[PDB]
Amino acid sequence: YEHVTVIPNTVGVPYKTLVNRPGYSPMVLEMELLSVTLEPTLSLDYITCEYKTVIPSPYVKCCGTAECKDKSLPDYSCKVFTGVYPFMWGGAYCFCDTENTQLSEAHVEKSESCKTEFASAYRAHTASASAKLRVLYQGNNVTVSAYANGDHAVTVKDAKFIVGPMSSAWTPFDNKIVVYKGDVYNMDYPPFGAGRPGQFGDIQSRTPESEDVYANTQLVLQRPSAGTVHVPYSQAPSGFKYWLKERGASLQHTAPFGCQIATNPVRAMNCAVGNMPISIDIPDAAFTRVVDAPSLTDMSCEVPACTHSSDFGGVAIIKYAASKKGKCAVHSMTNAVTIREAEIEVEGNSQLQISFSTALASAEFRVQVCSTQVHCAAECHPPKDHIVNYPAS
Amino acid sequence: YEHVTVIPNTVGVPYKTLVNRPGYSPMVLEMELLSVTLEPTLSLDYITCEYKTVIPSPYVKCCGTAECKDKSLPDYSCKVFTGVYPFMWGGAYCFCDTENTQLSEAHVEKSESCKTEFASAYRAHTASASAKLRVLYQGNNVTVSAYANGDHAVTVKDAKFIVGPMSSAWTPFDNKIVVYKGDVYNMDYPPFGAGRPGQFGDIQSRTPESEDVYANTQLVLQRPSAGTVHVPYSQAPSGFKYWLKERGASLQHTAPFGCQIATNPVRAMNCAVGNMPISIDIPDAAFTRVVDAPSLTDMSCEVPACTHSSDFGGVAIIKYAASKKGKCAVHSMTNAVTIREAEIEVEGNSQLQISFSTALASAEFRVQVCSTQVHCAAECHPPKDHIVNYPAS
Amino acid sequence: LSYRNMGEEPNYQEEWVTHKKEVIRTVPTEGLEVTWGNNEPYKYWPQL
Repeated sequence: YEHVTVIPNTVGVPYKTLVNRPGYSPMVLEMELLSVTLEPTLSLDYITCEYKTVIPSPYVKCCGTAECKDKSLPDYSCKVFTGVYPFMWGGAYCFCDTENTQLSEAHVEKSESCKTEFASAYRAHTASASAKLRVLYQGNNVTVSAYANGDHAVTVKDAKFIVGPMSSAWTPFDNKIVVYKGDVYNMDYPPFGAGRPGQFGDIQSRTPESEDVYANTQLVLQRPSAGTVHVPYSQAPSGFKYWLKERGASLQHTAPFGCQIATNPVRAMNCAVGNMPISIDIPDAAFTRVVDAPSLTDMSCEVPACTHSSDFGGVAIIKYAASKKGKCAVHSMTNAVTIREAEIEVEGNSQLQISFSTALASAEFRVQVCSTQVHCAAECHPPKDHIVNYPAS
Repeated sequence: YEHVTVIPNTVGVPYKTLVNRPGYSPMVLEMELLSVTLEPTLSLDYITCEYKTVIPSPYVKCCGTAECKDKSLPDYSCKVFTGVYPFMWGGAYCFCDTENTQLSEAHVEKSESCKTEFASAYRAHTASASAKLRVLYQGNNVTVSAYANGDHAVTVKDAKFIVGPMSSAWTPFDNKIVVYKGDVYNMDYPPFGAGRPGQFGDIQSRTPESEDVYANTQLVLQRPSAGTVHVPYSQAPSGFKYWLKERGASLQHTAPFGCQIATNPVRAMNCAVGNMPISIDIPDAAFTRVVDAPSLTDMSCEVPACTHSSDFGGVAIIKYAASKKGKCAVHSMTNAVTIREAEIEVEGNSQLQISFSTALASAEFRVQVCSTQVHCAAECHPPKDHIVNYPAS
Repeated sequence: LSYRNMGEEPNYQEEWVTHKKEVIRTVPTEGLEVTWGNNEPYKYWPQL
């Protein structure tokens, strides 16, 4: 039979639902969201790393004027400081006195640790969901992980599950994401090749493994020092040193909505949002009717245990009287009840202690033993400590 | 400066944009987008191939009845035909009397050409913005191809051209798309593993060379061969063979919006729609000072010929009197007239015949030859042929 | 032979041809995109 339900989008909550078609006993299908991650549509637009400066040996035009040569590299810095009287380690580097000058040249070179240190500007498009969910089907706690777009529906254990689509989409992925080796930060990148000077991403590349890189590093080659062949070259600070060093708190710390963001692949596991539509087409063989089922007559449910706390704080002894021995659907007939048991043995004129919690302290909660219903009441005492870990019933 | 223009998002209409710089002469330029590609996000879930019923040799228990085991294959057909009288080409295949049982086992299998031809059920994502466009600007016919998100800048010819994003959204993808060997068919795929019998996509390849096959081919084992080992087994036909039979009209013919849906990778080249805001950071060398401009005054634009047609069929002998020689920027200062040239070498007291016309027959348009604003009014001719090849001015 | 609009109004009609056929397309203002055979299609700008 097909029962199409919607679990809440927050994993760990026991979703036991009493799907009960005619000709069958009660079918308390328990589902539990194992995990739901969101594959965002990335596109590496920006390649980043801390670039270096390839300043060569200085062209000491001794005895004559220097020659302007524009070497077409990224930041092709060339200058002719004519009239340089540089001295050498063995005295004088220039033989004559006046015609010595320094044609000093340098270019910008890529990060040699760019093979290791890479900043990726993911062009974050829409996100693809993918879920995992377990169900106690036939009393077997089986798991099924499916592509939860709703179109990659997973048959599992003879039961087809149509999982998804999620009701929400507010995932931690932004329009432009930055991935730096563990850091997923929603950051506004520069132009891919049209980067800005000194910002987070001044050594911009079209990809990380690419060959070209745009950069405006402020290559101010000043005139050289006195007597020493040394290219005084002003340079801007490292954007890999900047946006790495000013890396800030990422999505792993700053994940709003209670998400669990984990990149490589970009997936928000435990995105606490939405209604998860899961349709279980189950087999017909579970549906054993009243001719097959045990007949529980005279069920009296006294709630000796009742405490308004976080867990299943409600202990109710249902003294039943079963005509047939076997499994019996102990299904929740009340909306505030959270019965942990979904099936109990009905062997004779005996009692089952059903342990389910509620919210209101005076509670007339309804539970059905598989063809019997009942609305039994209890007076719950409130809890002691304020801080708990998990959610409520 | 950075001239911001918005070209019409349709190729081939070479737009002129009059970059007016104070402190310089009039600087008309021409731009035109050659092509514009729309590369959609793809999520290939279903794979299309040919299902083939791998049925084994006929397990003839001569004078003996076995028990058929459920072989876990895609549609493992297990059948024990009771009491076969199987005879061979060399007589009786069984020497026993009547107890010969036919073991008919089968599964589904992906075809060899399914390993070659696979229908790619791409889940449609956002479109990549990218386009190649030329411009006769700065005295050069130079092109820039830019990823048109807005941040893929080309500083080409010394000009920082930044185009993107596009205005339009008429995406050549649908929500689900089938790549079938050259063809993008906008078709909704079935359930990934949850197909129907006889569906376009009866063999669902959850991976492209995957190991799973969502296949319900209705392979029903028929009765046994009458005295001979023949596999009585009726199945449905190729649902991808039906999808091969119903190939369907692709967007290469079925392109709304006049788009060029061209795959490998699935792109939308020549999607004529919308507008394209492109800014051009021009350098200072394009700003050529008007005091160094030629002193062109005393213009009379004699309209020789008027034919309101597909071309720019206005002829205008503009008698000018230039102070010095020079390429005066002969740009249209009017609203309707497409001028053929962009700059004209106004040399002296000369009559430059400009080729300018527009759609309107009664055309009174202004034209600035590098400073010279002049009016030209004509009663342009009707069209000759009813049909032209593309649009015109 | 397939004729359609050159723009947003698709009108993407198409037929296999078997005899001589003098098909008269009312050429749209957005353009008549026709492909009749394995050559690339004619575009119609209904000019003038």
